[PDB]
Amino acid sequence: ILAVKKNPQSPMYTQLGVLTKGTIIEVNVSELGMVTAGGKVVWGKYAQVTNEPDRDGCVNAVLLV
Amino acid sequence: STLIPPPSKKQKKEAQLPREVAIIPKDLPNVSIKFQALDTGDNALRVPGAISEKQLEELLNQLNGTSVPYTFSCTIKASDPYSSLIKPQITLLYTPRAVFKVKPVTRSSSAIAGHGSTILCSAFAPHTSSRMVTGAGDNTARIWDCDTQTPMHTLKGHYNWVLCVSWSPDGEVIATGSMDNTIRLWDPKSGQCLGDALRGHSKWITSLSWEPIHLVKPGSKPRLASSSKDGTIKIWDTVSRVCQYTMSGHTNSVSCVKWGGQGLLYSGSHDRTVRVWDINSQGRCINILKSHAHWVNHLSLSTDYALRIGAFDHTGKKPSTPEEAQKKALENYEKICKKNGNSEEMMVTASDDYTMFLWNPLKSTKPIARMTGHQKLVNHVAFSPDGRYIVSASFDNSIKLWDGRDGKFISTFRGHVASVYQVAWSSDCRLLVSCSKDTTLKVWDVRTRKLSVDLPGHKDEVYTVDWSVDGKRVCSGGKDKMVRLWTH
Amino acid sequence: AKSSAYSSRFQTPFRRRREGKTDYYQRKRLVTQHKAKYNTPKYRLVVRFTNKDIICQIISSTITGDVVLAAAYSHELPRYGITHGLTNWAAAYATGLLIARRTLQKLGLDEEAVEDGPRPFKVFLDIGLQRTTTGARVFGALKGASDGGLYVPHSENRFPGWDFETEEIDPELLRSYIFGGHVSQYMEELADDDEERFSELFKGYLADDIDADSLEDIYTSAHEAIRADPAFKPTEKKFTKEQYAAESKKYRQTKLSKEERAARVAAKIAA
Amino acid sequence: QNPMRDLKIEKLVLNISVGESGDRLTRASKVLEQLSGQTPVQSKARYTVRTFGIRRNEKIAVHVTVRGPKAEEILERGLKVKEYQLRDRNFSATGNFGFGIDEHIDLGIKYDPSIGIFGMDFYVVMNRPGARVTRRKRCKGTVGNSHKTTKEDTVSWFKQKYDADVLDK
Amino acid sequence: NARAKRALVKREAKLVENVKQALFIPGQSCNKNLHDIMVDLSALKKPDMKRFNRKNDIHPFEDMSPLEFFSEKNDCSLMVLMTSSKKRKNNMTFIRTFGYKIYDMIELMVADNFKLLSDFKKLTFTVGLKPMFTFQGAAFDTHPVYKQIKSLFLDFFRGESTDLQDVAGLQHVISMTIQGDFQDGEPLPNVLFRVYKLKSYKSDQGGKRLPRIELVEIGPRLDFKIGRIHTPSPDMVTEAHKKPKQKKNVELDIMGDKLGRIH
Amino acid sequence: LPVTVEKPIPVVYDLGNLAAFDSNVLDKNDLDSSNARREEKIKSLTRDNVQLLINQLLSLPMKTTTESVGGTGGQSSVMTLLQLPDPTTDLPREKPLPKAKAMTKWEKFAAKKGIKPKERAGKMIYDEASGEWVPKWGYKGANKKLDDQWLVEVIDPRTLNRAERKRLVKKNEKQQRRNMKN
RNA sequence: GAGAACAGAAAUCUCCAGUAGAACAAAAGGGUAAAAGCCCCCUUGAUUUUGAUUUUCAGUGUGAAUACAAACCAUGAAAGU
RNA sequence: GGUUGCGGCCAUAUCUACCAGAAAGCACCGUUUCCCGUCCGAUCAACUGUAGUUAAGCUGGUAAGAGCCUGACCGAGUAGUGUAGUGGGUGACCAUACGCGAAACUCAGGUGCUGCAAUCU
Repeated sequence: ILAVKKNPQSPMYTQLGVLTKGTIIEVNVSELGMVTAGGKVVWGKYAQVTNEPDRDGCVNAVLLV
Repeated sequence: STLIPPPSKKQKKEAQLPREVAIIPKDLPNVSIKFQALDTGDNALRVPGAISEKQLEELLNQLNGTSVPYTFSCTIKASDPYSSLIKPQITLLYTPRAVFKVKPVTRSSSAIAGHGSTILCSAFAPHTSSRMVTGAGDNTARIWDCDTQTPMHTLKGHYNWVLCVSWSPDGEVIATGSMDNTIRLWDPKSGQCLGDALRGHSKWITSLSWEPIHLVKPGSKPRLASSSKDGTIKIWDTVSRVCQYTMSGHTNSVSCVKWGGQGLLYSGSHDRTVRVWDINSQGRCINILKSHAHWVNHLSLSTDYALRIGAFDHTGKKPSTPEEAQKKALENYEKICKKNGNSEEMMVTASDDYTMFLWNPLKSTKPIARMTGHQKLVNHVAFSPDGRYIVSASFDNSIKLWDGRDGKFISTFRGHVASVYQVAWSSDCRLLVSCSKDTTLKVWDVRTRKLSVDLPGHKDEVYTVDWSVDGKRVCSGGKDKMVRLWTH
Repeated sequence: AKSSAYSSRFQTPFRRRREGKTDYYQRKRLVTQHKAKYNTPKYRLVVRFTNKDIICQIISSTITGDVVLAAAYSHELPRYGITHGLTNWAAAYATGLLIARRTLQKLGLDEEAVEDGPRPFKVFLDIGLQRTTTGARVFGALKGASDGGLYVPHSENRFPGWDFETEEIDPELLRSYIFGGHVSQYMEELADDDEERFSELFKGYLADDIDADSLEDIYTSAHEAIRADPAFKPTEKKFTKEQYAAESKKYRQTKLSKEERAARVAAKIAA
Repeated sequence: QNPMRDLKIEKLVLNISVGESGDRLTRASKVLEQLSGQTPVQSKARYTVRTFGIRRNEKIAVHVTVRGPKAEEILERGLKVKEYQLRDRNFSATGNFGFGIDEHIDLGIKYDPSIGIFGMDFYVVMNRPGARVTRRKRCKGTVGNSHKTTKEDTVSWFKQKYDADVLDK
Repeated sequence: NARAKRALVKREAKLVENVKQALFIPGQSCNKNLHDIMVDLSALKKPDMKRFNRKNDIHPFEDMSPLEFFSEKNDCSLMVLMTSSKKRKNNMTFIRTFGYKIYDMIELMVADNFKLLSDFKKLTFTVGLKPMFTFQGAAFDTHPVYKQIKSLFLDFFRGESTDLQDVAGLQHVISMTIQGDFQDGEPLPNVLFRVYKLKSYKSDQGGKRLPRIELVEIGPRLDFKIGRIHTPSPDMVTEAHKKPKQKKNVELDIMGDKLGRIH
Repeated sequence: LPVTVEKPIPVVYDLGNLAAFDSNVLDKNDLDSSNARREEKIKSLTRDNVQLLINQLLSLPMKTTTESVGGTGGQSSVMTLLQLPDPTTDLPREKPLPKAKAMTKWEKFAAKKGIKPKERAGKMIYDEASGEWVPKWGYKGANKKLDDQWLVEVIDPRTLNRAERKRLVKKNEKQQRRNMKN
């Protein structure tokens, strides 16, 4: 992970860095080898967390494309 | 985007002083140099100083008695061509240049529309860069006039995908190995079904190969050689359309078929074993080589570039009769191959155990060297047109450059971010293009082991790449159903 | 008539604005283009259409006013084998290809040199006052100059066959405009339902019996001859310039003197 | 002399004025639709009065322009109603001439009860060939003086075709 | 709405500045010889120039209010005014303004031997390239008016600023030399003005890197004598040389890497 | 033929402007307005300077790239560019430096206490019945909704609401003008 | 100006004459006419990522505002804006 | 010397009225099947160079036709504005100085030059 871009239900929790369900986070995607038009190399994108990671350990997220 | 760190304050205050203009002072305190070739020649005691690096060339021309070009180098320590004293008796090594310059391929011509499925295979005509063939994920192949960037002569006649296309080494017919286990031949200028679909295999066709022109009977035409997923290797004569005689040695699927300079077919298969067939012995394997641990993909010969054109040199001319044609073809093969006077064609193997092997199947049945260092399977390997450089691509995003005579390690070409599917050499053996699972194509300058240009423009993966013979165009295509030509 | 004070007041436009040939708003955007990053020269390919002529010129501006590098005119197409239709799509294509191949040769590419590299030649399209329509024959010259091996940024929205609601090109309809295919469809379509307007139109065709096939067959050989010889051999130019000078000093009118107007006034006052 | 400087016609213009936007305007457009084979346009106002019972931008008038053969076709067909009667005026200083009539049904057209009785206008503008010198985009110019069209040229061109009268000076 | 806010905000004081625009003003006493040089001086300043057509009666060394008004109107920092008379024939006035107020003014006077591209052997040069510079003679480093002439011609004939520069643009050099040396007290010697165009050949004494260059004279060719001046006040000098303002033991390494020393 | 030439006092360079400064010795009796050999001296005393200057310019660091045509920025792979240093001569500006620091009494009130600025995230709000995202101001803003409500439930109240909004708008503009006059 | 059925002082239609006496985010000595005027086509924008100014009590790697820069974004055949 | 394409200066290049134009080119001019646009193939697009035309377009000349500009010792280094010695002032502040420093009438003259490329009885 690289940042917590936006957490619903408050901006204070976005500041504190909380990872509840629905949070939007920024992940490093150099392992997927994405190239943009003009030939640059993406290494950071947005994903949404899709579980309550207080009822397990994993944080599960879906990329935003 | 991510930025290079800006220069400091003291660095800005440094960059304003006067700075370091060289002068070439006098400069002939003469050093005795040793003119010695690569193969065997050491030709003989001359003591010049700081003279023109293009006058060393003329020295060698007048000495070896030809007035040709020569490239130079020294002290094979960092092995670099007054420039021998600015950084620091001293020797001199040279190689022949065969000057025919190929400008890089930078721009992008029009993205030609075409088939309705992905594009699987592509090939360039050996006689002119004006025509070019592509077999695609539909049941057809297509011919493209690269002169005007336009289509032509779509060749319907299969009913499953076309997995390999080949243009005969005389520029007379084109062959399309397909998924339905048929094999069809077509006329360039007409587009008519030249007979019916040859067949005899139980599963799909993997690779094709042709008879090299310098061995074909003048007054006749070359023959075929076909691999198939079933395991058979079949021969074909393109006048009677009859299966001459098959070969059934391997046990798993067979990947690739070759054809040497003395009439020795080589074949690597998914059975982890490379077999050396024969044509003067009616097709009984005479050598089996088992060195790999996993299965083998894309074997490659030392002269598979000269054996691909067959008397159509880089100047686009044509032959009128098999008499002159055979002499031109023999001259080509000898120019490419004769670096000691014998038939010293080597072979390189690429297998799924991350390692390549350097065979000389004629002289022995042992590998000369084991080339290693990759970290995932090696999908493709290739020899330089002059035969003294091996390039290898792999699914670990890298490309590696080896010394093609004994099998040392030279360099790595980083820059792709996904798997490298295949590579290709230019005519003068100085550039190298490569395609990858991500969009971009990359052009590398071998003379310095760096990246020359990086060209995007596709939208999905790219499966084929083919540089022309005179270096005028580069063709590519893949998952986005468009053909693409790149020029200088 | 006109008010003398108004005529003393009003100001005149530029000469070439008066003779309405030049577009001085486009010219600023096309000459003072960037122009704050570096100091790199900027050539420009111009293409012009009169009646019975296709003109192409690689123009480079300057302080003194302009310079021309390489030019091409459609009226040379017989030298390579095209006699009919010297103003159509195929003629525009051939002229573009010819100018591109000629300048490519003259620059010394095939058959301050520090930091060595060929550095392909970049030029731009000076459309002048031509209207931009999908299919116009000012983009055919562009296509030809590009396929000759020159580099001219462009797009496809103005090539024949671009479909609007589905933004993609069509290859075959484009290929059938490089070889006069439209004119040949016209010929084969009109050769039946009319013969009056097949002997009136295409009247020059019959005096050599060029049919509905050899168009595509001669255009290719024209391209081959062009790529073989762009060297631009001039005209022999009979009647060395002095002859024309003495000839057209005859029909040339002439002014008068001051002692001529000086006597006519007294002649009037006497009359 | 007249090598090619004849006095051919250019175009006919029709017109109907209705200070409203209603079924009157719709059928006034319809008659032009069915007559000229082309489609007619509407034209708005430019500023209000409030005395003539109108507003601004009310799409007042309908009209069509017709060139070629269908210009002279109506130019002739609409003459029998005026019965060849054209005065000195209804011409112009530039020779442009026209008139205006009533009772549409006097030429071909039937009644179609739900149209009404619609009166119309006419017009014709003349030129010697070479009308591009002003309408072209490049090197746009203005015609000379020997080539201008005054009243005499046009009135003789009229006392050439259909040989109508002078009708009061 | 914003098409006028744009033309308004273009004329705000910026941390990094844009090219200084030049204004060409023919006074009341203008002649044809004097006016066939304004065009040749605005050629080498194209495109950042603007010329007024008719004559404007402004005497600069008495009342400069029309000059400052023209500055504030035309949004041009430079001013070249053309005048002629018996006491001063072929007089040109060079003004540069600061904050729509006068900074310094200087008169120059032309001789009779000027030259034009209608006189010379014509050569080529693209419209908009940045010229080179040469200032010969040592008086430009020490003497006041000779410092002023250099600091004026640089400000006038340099155009854009750039960090990267292509080499196909280096195509002409401007040069200024004092006519001979002098001891203090003597009149201020004449300053010349020359414009050339380069050409380079293979050398063989310096490899393919350094060539042997050659010059050709294109035009113009002017001489200049000093007239009246108006020098900058100390406050304005200290207010016109200001850097816009945009760490011990702390360094930035390559790769980023803010680092610190501990000693 | 020589690409070099010597001069006693070293030329000073300004590569940030492509400028040379020579300070050697001239000869008063060579450049006089009538000397025949005048141009053949000017054009050479300047040619040696240009030679030194090209020598200095052709030895700077070069900046290559790997891009290709279409690149939105500038140069491509087939252009080497010289990295010019910065100029040194103090040439004067044309306008003073920009500085305007007024606190407008809101930056004073908000700073005496701890009112921090807002995050400036987005412009949309969520309408509840209906179910859209309805810009707070920017298209049919939630303000201009009591205007077209189909009944208000208490003179027309909607027009009074419009007037009450306009009063605050005009007060804000007046406050701004007062602050700018301070 | 001169003309076209109802048509007039002010309704619509057509030809020869504003160097601008109209309309211009707008006020000018001077500008805007193949537009900065009037029509038609395509479209977001309070985008995202670190150096200068200040301030956070979870002193808090950007956490946010703020100034500037770059990658993008829109349009165009393009030059470019 | 004409004509065409692209240009610098931007009325010595314009507004007005007649006259001449051989060859080459420019134009008017011939047509609507295809790409493309309009109420209308008029302008914009497409094709042949085909049936005609030198009438306008275009260039040039002429005119005590209107506009425009050039130069001169035309004014004159003067009027105008600034200091000065003691050049004077009950109060009113007033004459010829060195350095800045103008226009209208006067006189004479003109009514397009120039860069690159191709070509033309």
